[PDB]
Amino acid sequence: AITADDIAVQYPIPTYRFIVTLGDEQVPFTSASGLDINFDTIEYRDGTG
Amino acid sequence: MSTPAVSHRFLVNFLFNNIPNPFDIAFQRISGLSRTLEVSQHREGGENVRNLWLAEQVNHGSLVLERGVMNASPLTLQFDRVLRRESTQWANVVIMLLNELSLPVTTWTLSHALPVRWQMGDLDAGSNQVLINTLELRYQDMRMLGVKL
Repeated sequence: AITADDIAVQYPIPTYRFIVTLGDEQVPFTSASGLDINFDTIEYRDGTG
Repeated sequence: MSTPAVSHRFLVNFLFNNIPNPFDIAFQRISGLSRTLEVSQHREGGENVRNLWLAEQVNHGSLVLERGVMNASPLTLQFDRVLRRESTQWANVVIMLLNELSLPVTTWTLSHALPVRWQMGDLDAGSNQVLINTLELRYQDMRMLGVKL
């Protein structure tokens, strides 16, 4: 007994159903990848540790 | 044989006469202390096969220091006074390496060091780096101590 209104809140989301709005229109695509958020890194060491 | 000394742990102590407390400041990149004796070559008349080196005058190097732009210490406030020509105070500097425990294995002990140059790092829009400023001192004498001479 899980009553699929609970699946819409608790279970994860699959990748195969997606829409891509590109500007003022929707275009049907097959794949979509590369939407990362990547940072650089700054360091500093001194002689005391 | 005992293990040689690595070069990534070091303390620096300063003692000015303006400032009543001796302060200890962490640096990144102490450059290195040289000490040259400045010989001169003489050429004799009948001697063509040997050389003759005559000792003159000991030349000491310079203490170049690097650290990041951090909060105002008693040493960057002191270079600001000397480079604005409000004082000409100089300090006795003690530099020492540390072994695995805490112990000073070598000590360099500079005398009458005078702040002579400030050098700021680059401001660049794509850089990903800490702003490092370069400090430089000219001292009068140098006396190395410690057990690892």
